[PDB]
Amino acid sequence: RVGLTEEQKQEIREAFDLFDTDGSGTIDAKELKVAMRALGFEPKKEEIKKMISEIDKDGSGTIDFEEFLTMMTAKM
Repeated sequence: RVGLTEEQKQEIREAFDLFDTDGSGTIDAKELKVAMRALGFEPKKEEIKKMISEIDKDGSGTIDFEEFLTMMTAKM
């Protein structure tokens, strides 16, 4: 079923915090690339850029918790 129960939201928050290794408050594009490598992805510049742009409503090169949460809500 599509949905984020509190437990999933907690997991997403923990993951977010971890991926924000810098502790910037936002995951930098590079940290997101590292995260995607941790997720076992194969980055491709154009796809990465476009996906990042879609998620990056406001975070301007970084991804805020809410933006990351939105991504996670969409992708699961």
